[PDB]
Amino acid sequence: EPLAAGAVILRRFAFNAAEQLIRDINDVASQSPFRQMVTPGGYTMSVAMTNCGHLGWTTHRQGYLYSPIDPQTNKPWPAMPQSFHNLCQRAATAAGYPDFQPDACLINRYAPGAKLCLHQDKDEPDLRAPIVSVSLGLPAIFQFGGLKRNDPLKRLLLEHGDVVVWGGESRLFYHGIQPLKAGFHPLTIDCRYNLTFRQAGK
DNA sequence: AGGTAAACGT
DNA sequence: AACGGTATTACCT
Ligand SMILES: [Fe+3]
Repeated sequence: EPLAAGAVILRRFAFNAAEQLIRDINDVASQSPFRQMVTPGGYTMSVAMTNCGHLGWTTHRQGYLYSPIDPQTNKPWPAMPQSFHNLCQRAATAAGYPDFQPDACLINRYAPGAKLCLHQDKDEPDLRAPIVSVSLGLPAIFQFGGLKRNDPLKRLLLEHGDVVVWGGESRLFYHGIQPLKAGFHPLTIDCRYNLTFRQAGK
């Protein structure tokens, strides 16, 4: 019944911290606005994204990249809010990763219908560090697979405040998000947000 | 030699 | 609509 080797779900872990997290998402986005990024192959992603911390994930003509600069504003990504950093540290510790030091937080916003096709997180050079993923707002179905794309999927509803952590043996597992169902949430109104914490540099 | 990118039909 | 083809290649370093 645990998610996977090295992976855990902490249901409602961030529920108490959620209102402050959402205030800080709005602050981050007031500086580096949400944008829907374009893949190298030229398709616009359905998820809108921004980043905070020292490195932000971005698409480019040439591929994917972690960059210290927001290519839309040409300014550094906003500093990682202390509320984000503290929640991440607490969740990582609860999940068995007490030494995790993230330097990058990708903020995803899902409107109805928005999805993330099954992929691997592998843009980070240090594979030893876990990924911490915080869900806020509307619920979504998270796919969590194996090392091969065709490995059987677990499908888990992620609700407001749920935190998922993966690392170690499951660090490179395929995962994704199924198209978001429309709904109402009193804190986010009509969307889902996700915070994904990584150590993207040295 | 390796790593990268991937988001339509059944 | 869950599953899997496609990158079975074309480019970089
Ligand atoms: Fe991911």
